[PDB]
Amino acid sequence: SMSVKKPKRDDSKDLALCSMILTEMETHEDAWPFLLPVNLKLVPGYKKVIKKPMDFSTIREKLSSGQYPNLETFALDVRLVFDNCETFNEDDSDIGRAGHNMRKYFEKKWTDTFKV
Ligand SMILES: CC(=O)c1cc(-c2ccccn2)c2cc(N3CCOCC3)ccn12
Repeated sequence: SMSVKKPKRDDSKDLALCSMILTEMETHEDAWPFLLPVNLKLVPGYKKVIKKPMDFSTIREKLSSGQYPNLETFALDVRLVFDNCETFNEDDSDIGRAGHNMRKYFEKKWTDTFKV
């Protein structure tokens, strides 16, 4: 509360650590469905069904331009890429499998870096 804080966490490396994490996502073999915005002209249903499209290049533009105020906001956009993927793709498809694989990959790094 007012004049009563928890001990200050060093948050000065978070930008760099999120960039590193995102670079590891971008270069994974199964990232290809997520690297660019889905082409809303070319994919029927996407625009109406997916209320908040998201992708790695958009995440990278946001991060590099100071648009995440904190860690939580960066991890919300990352998860949204996979939440979207699940909403739109069957689990038993190449892209649905990529999505599951990339979330797992993300969450491990996310825990190793900021939890453990
Ligand atoms: C993320 C997602 O749902 C997605 C990502 C792709 C994609 C990204 C890069 C290159 C090729 N495909 C894609 C492609 C889709 N289609 C391919 C063309 O036929 C219509 C469906 C449907 C959904 N998607």
